[PDB]
Amino acid sequence: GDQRFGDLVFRQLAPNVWQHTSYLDMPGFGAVASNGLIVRDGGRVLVVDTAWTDDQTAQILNWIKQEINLPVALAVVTHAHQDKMGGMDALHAAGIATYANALSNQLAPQEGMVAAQHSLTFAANGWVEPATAPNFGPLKVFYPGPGHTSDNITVGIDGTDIAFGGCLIKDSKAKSLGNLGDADTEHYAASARAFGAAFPKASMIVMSHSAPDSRAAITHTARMADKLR
Ligand SMILES: Cn1c(=O)cc(CP(=O)(O)O)c2ccc(C3CC3)cc21
Ligand SMILES: Cn1c(=O)cc(CP(=O)(O)O)c2ccc(C3CC3)cc21
Ligand SMILES: [Zn+2]
Ligand SMILES: [Zn+2]
Repeated sequence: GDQRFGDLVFRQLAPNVWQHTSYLDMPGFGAVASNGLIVRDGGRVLVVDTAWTDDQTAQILNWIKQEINLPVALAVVTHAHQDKMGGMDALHAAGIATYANALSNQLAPQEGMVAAQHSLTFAANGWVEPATAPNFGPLKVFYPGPGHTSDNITVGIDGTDIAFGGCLIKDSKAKSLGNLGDADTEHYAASARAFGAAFPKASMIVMSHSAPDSRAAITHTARMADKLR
């Protein structure tokens, strides 16, 4: 069920997992949805991605207060664009520890974003260096290589069938790869397939801008990227 809470929408995906959705008008595009995640890990909550704005991100924290009423231990942001990083100051005002790809933090200022407090680094095969992601509990963080951006990262939730490609993965009906502006058309297809191979148990693929999809979103994305090589 899609729970309306001020101008945002919350949908439960699993017993301990919810999707947050926020909207931003843009001319030529309409009121664009952006999704992130909320995970309960025992007596704390973990957030993946801000909303577009501080006010929206403050409303996510208000929804967590009312519907979960446990402290938010940390948030991880999946790339340095407004839809996933626009509410960083709201997280910092709430005393929430914040994490992003080192490259996301490096890009933040030129992208008009506020950097996270902590930088994630990755091994050669894409898995997060554990020292950089302390206390992440069931959040598994994977850098698939460059795609929608150079810095895009992905998350799976241990003990669920859920993984989140952020803006790397398009829905199975999408007509294009969308934002080519900061994209890596050469490496995109390999990056999409690497996400799939990182999270083989994830039957539910949470989309950046639409409803959850099947792993057909991953194949469709890879095939669309194969055309741009
Ligand atoms: C026009 N437009 C932007 O300038 C920025 C975004 C956010 P991202 O680049 O992270 O997808 C964005 C996201 C989705 C859409 C959809 C209506 C096509 C447009 C968007
Ligand atoms: C046409 N179009 C889409 O269908 C989907 C998106 C969002 P994403 O890059 O995450 O797929 C999208 C994002 C940005 C743009 C921007 C150039 C303004 C177009 C887009
Ligand atoms: Zn983006
Ligand atoms: Zn996007």
